[PDB]
Amino acid sequence: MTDYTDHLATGCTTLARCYILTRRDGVVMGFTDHDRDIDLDGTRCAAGAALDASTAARSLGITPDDMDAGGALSADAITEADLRAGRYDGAQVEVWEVNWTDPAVRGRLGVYTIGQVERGPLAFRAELRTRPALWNRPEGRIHTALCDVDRLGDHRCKLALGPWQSAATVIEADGADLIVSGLDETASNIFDRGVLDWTGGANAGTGSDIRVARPVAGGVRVSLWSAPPFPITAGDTANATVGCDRTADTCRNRFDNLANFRGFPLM
Amino acid sequence: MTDYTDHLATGCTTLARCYILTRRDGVVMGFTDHDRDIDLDGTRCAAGAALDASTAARSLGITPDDMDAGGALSADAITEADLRAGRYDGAQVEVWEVNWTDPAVRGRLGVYTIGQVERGPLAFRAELRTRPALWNRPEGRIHTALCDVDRLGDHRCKLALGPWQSAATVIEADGADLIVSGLDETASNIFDRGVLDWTGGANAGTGSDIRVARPVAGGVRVSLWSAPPFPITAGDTANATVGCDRTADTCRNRFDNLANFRGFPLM
Amino acid sequence: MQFIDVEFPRDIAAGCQAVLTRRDEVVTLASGREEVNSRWADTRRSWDAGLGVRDEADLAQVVALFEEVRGRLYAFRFRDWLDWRTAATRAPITATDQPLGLGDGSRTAFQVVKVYGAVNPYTRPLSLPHPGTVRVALDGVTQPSGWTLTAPGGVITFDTPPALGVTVTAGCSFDVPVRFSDPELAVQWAYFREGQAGLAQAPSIPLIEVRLDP
Amino acid sequence: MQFIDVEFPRDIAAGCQAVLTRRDEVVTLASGREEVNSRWADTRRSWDAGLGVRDEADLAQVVALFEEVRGRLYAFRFRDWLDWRTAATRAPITATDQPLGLGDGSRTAFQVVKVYGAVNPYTRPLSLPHPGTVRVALDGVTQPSGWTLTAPGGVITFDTPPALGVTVTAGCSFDVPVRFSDPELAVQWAYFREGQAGLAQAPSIPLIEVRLDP
Amino acid sequence: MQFIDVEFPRDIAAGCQAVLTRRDEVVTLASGREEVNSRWADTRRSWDAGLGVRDEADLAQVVALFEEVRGRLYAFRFRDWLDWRTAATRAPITATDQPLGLGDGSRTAFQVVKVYGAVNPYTRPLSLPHPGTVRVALDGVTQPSGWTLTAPGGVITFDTPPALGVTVTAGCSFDVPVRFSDPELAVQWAYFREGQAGLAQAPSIPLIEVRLDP
Amino acid sequence: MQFIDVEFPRDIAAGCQAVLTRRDEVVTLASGREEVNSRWADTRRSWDAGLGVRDEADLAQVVALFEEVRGRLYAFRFRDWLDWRTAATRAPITATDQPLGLGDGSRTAFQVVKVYGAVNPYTRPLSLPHPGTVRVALDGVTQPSGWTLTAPGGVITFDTPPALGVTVTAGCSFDVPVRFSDPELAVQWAYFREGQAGLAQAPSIPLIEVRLDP
Amino acid sequence: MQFIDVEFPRDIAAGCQAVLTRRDEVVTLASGREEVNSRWADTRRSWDAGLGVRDEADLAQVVALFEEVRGRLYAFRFRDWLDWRTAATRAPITATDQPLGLGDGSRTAFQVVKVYGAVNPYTRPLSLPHPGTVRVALDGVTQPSGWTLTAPGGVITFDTPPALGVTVTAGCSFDVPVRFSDPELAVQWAYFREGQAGLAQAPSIPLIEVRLDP
Amino acid sequence: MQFIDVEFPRDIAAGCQAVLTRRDEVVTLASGREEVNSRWADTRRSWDAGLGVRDEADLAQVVALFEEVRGRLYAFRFRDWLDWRTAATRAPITATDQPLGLGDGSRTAFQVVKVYGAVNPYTRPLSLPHPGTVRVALDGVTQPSGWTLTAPGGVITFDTPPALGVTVTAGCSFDVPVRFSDPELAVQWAYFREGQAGLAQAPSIPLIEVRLDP
Repeated sequence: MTDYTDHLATGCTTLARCYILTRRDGVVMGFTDHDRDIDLDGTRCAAGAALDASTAARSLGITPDDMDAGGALSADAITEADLRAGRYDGAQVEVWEVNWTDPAVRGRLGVYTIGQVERGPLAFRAELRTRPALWNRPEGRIHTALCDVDRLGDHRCKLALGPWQSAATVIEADGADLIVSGLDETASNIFDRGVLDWTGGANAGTGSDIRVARPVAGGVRVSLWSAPPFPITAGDTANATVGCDRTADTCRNRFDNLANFRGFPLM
Repeated sequence: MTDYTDHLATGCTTLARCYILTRRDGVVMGFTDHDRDIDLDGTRCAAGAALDASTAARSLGITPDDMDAGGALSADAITEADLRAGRYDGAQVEVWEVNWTDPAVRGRLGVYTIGQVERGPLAFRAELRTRPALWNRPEGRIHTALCDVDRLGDHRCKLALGPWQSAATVIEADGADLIVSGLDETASNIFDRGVLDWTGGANAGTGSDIRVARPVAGGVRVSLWSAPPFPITAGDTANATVGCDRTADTCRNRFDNLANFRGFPLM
Repeated sequence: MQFIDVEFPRDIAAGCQAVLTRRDEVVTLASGREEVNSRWADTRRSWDAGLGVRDEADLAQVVALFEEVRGRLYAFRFRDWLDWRTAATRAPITATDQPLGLGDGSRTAFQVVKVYGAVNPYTRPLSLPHPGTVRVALDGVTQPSGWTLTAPGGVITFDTPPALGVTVTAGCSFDVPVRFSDPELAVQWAYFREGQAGLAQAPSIPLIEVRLDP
Repeated sequence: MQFIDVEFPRDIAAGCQAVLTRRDEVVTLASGREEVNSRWADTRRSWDAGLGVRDEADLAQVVALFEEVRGRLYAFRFRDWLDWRTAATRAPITATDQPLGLGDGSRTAFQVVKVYGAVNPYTRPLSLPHPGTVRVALDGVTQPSGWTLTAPGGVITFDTPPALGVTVTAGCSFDVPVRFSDPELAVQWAYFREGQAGLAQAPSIPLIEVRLDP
Repeated sequence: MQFIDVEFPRDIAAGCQAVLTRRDEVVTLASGREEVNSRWADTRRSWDAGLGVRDEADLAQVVALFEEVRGRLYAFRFRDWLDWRTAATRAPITATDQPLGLGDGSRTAFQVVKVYGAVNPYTRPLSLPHPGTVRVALDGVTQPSGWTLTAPGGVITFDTPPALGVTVTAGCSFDVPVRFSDPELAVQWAYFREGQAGLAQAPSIPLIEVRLDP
Repeated sequence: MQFIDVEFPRDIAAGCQAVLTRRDEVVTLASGREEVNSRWADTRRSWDAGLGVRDEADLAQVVALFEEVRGRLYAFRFRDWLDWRTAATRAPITATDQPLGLGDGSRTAFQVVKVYGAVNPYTRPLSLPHPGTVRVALDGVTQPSGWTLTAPGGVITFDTPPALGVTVTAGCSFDVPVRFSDPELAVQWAYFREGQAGLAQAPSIPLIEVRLDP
Repeated sequence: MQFIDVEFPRDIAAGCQAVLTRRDEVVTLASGREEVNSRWADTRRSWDAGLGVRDEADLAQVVALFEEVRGRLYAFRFRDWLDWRTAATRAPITATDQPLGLGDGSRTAFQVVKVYGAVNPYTRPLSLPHPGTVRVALDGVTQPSGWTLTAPGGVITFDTPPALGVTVTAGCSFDVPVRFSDPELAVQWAYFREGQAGLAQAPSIPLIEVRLDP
Repeated sequence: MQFIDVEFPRDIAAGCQAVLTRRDEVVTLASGREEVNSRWADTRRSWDAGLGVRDEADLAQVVALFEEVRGRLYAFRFRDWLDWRTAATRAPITATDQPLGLGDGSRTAFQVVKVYGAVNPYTRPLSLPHPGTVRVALDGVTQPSGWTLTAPGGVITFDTPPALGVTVTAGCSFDVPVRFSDPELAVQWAYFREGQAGLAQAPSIPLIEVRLDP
């Protein structure tokens, strides 16, 4: 950006800032402000329908900066269904100021993450919150009676996992209560309060929580807490994940990881 | 203003209200609204780019009215350097309504003190807060372990003072750390936490607090807590003031005013 | 709905403005990027009337007519000179001039449709075919009886559906539906009596061709 | 109410201009379906006058009338030539020309109403019927008397109610209540003295025919 | 108050415009609902002056005169041609022309009052009767001495109050009080000297007839 | 994009008005140092058309074209006389007149470009070359064939790339994509029927030459 | 202050128009009682100038004067013909024409003042009295000398103060300080070269007679 | 900076308008209080061009020229008729006409400076002396070789600095730097070809004389 400063000083400057965007899925859109698409470092940035709003919010993070960048929705670059899916949610966009006059000088104006997303019939508004804002969300590190093991296999949990987890294919598409096949009766009720990551389909390992796993005819009907993101077709592969109630007793019955038990029950 | 009310009733009224301003220094500026200069009560108020008053806020002290009488800055009447110095800050301006038709009838519309002051390249903006607002500042009367004697020699303190205090002339201008001469080695470190009122120069007895009073070659280098208001030339007369930490031990060692310590340290 | 059919006098129509109203644009970024929004069912027309009144008595008649609908109740019948001719102002409209469509052996009903443009024509169904200008034609021969024309509908229904391969061609005058844009009407009448005046051009009567939702 | 009865001279009315305002609209979506919502008080006429005041002395007389009203106390009468004749302006106005209605054997009172249009006529009740132009005709014969016109009311009351199936036809000149829109009065007087003048027309004075709200 | 009486030249007044300012409207809901607010004591007259200056020297005189009052100090005396004649521009004003009132045997003082309108007249007291046009009349005979006219007051006081049954009639020219509407004055003079011009009209000198509060 | 190929008639184009808009500016401080910041898409041409439509039947044809575009589906072709000739308007356009560039032995494709200037010509790529006016000349000799013009592309591709140091000179008429600014279309027809006419020029229709975003 | 002494040429001063602005008003309630509140600085004269330049070379001289002032450093002198004569433009200006005041035996200094009015003249002090037109007359006789005029001051100081009851009459031309309202200067120069011109008058230049704050 | 020197044709300049832009006023309170703000280095000149194009081919040339700078890249050379002549439009410019300054024995470089005004002149350094009109003079004799003129600089450097007491006088035509005020250009060209028109003037091409920051 030093040469970019020089370009401004000379006055021979053409703005080609490219708002490269990496979504939660990891797909990348160059989105350059310049009307002629520029490949900077091998990355074409789309001239078409690139959100402008270049100044937006520009503090140094003392104030978390949400760069409001309402942009014309480009179906090709951005999909409404994906926005609804949330693939676009939590998308980190690195705004690099580049010059058409010189591709070599790229200085990142800011690192931003879309935090607030809004939609319109043909256009959309995005608030590009800075990393401090996400960092500033409070976790609280609560310590309490129930196992805080939570998701199994985490570094704190040190869960062996392994054999209990099983993979199944959906036999019937019932939205939240889809019936699946390839799951044993024993497997059911161990996947209760678990997840059903869908290898098959758009989810690609994204799983709605299984509120209830109940054995039925033709495999286990799985009642998810919520309807699956994307319409899940029957026959889509899913990896059922063992669900622990994370009660000290439940943790003990299922795995008995005394060394790693995060449930401090008595007082 | 009884006759002024009569002037309004007749309709034969010309407004000559003069915004007499007394600054912290005590210098007085006429600042009259009337374009023709009026010598009311001897004092001459010239229009002098009088601060403009437009939207009337009048509450009888239930609400202190801080009039934003920001007018074109008059260089002759007011100096920016003095404003930076703060001599103009805390200026008490008594707004006296006068009539050009009759000099004799002068009634003070209100008594005001400039509190919030801002400047422009050729203009100024100032808030003339009423006296209740300053009165309403909360002291709290805190009572605690350290001597609450604070500045020595107050009526409550009943400090003997006297011999320890000394007078010195600056030998080197170092801003906050100016080196001074005429101070004894014993005097150094007794003026630690003291004040260095400058008889010489614009300060005229205004002294920055001495953060450190460490003896050096050619007299004591005085490290003030802050750079002196106004540029202090070398050789300016100064009066060094003894500084008491107010620790019970310090209070005892320096003066031992048990009768008036205002300290409650040992429990 | 059923609507109302109330004729707008042709003489008053003679003094009337014509402006084409079209929608569906809403483009995107001004980087040379264009997106075609689709409002749907557009191509209305805008008109200002009253320039054809001629005299006070006639002016009274239109005013009374506006009062009749009490503010555009339902539909209003407007004679559109431009759409009246399926052919040309100097050329007689014929059944053959406008092509309704082709019967498939099940196509009993054909709405009168005005095709405007060629490669990508927009077709406008006509709510009211002007009576007596409606002629039905078939590829083999001009078609006479057995076609049931719904005058409010604009649909002509063959009792026996035309078989595949016969082109249905119908050309008729267009009595377009209109809804007045503004309730307020300016009156320029010129006081009569001793003055004996009267005015030929009442101003500010605004109407919009309305594609009624059926 | 009784109001204040002050006539507006027709000579002063000469040269004046008017506009017609309707209050019913409130349309719906752009689908092409529009709903008409009416709050009433539609079709009010707004008049701009002050014309034909001749010399300044005549203008002074109108000014005196404005002073008499004192900001339009109550209502002010205005005579409209257009409504004065039930028939066409050249044509004679007759009892036969306007048909009030049909008696049921109990219908003593008939409002004088101007019906505008034919299919759904908007009726203008006449608050003030100009006296002496009132002619009442029973179906059997013209009625010389027994119809009690209430001049403020605009209602004619037959002492003996017309029998069932009896048409009542009444034609009369129209006097309409008008309230001035603006308190200020615009005056063009033309200076007299040596360069003698007197402006024939004063600038438009806004007076609005008002359908009084009960 | 005492005010100031400063004459406005008639020739400058010849150029001056006349408009009528009236208040007391503020009607209620526009559903045809009307409510009469009363501002009280209205009917001021609007004027724009300076168009009668004729030449540079005269223009200077009015400008100096405006400076004399230093912005309309108190009252200013304006000659109004319209109010000057109690009768007509072509007809001489007489004591009988305007009726002051009737003495009750205790009514020593009568303000000159101009009655405008008839059925509900608004009467305007005149602050300054033009001197020498003031004539007092009594029903028995025109009244000469013994009436004390307060020229600033506009009140004529009979030393012996007229007994009941004698009509006091007084007609006089009206020297109306005026206060300039705008402090700003446009000066159009046309350069003289070698050019030797001078200007008949100076624009933008608005004045408002002022009903002085006493 | 392929777009929609609809020609704008030269006759309709006749009589039109145009404007030129540049997007590079963004200057700095008042020190006298100004910085030029360019975002691209500069020098677009804005056209106001509908002129020279003659009789209304011809205007109807243009209206039909507007209907065919249906709110400018894709882009619409427009013929510019100014750019049609590479040379001066009276002067003949030749392959020699516009020099496309120099081949390097691998340069099969040459864009047709209009170079606007000498020191730093702004180049306007021609998206659509009018067919048959295209003349291609190799440095050695005029090329009859082997240059493959992509009509939508505006690129001529030599089957055998021109050798290093070989000048390519090509001159052709310019057809430029235009997208209409406003969905509504203004219509001037002047009426026909008894008062036969057909307004010679319809009111300005905003159509903008748009450099399409890639 | 001393200011900058730059004379506005009388020839450039030829043709300008002026407006007079008074700052005293601030009226009260609508009761008819109005209070005049004066903040002073009333009756300033605003001038639109640049008239009578004749040619671009002459205009250049005025432009040079504008450049000399450099955004009106201090104040700029303007010559007003209207005030130049104490009496009338045709009439001779004499010491007798303007009476400065009466000496008390100690009144050495007399300000040159223009008294605008008779009853309450608004006095305009003359900051700059044009030299050589100054004539001073003591009550006994015209004074050849001993009156010390301060040209910047506008004050004439008698070395020996005039005795009690002695009238001092002084008449002189009036030079008035003016500060330009707008920094930008509009230029009408009329191109010369082949089409030789030179505009007769430059566009109005806003310059305001300013009563400087003391 | 280095900038760009691109000539603006004189014929187009003949059509171009002239206005004077001056800053540094921002005065204090309007109580008659005045403070002179100093913007610094002002006196730019405003112009509107394109009116001298005469014909379509020339219009194309300026348009291409505007495209060459792609929106006022750096500086643009503008011929100013007013500044071209140090002396007069009818009088030849000479080295003696404009005084550069006096050599002190160390003063090798003198910028061409235009002194405008006399008592407090503002001097404008000229960025580009028009070539061939640059003549150097010394008090003893007109100076020939040994003066190094930096055409972009506007500075003339004597190899041997002139000793004290010799006046350097240089008068040259002024090729002033210009930056266009607005990127948008209005094209008035008048269709040629069958129409065979072309336009003398193109409106809306504003330019501002730019004092380039070095």
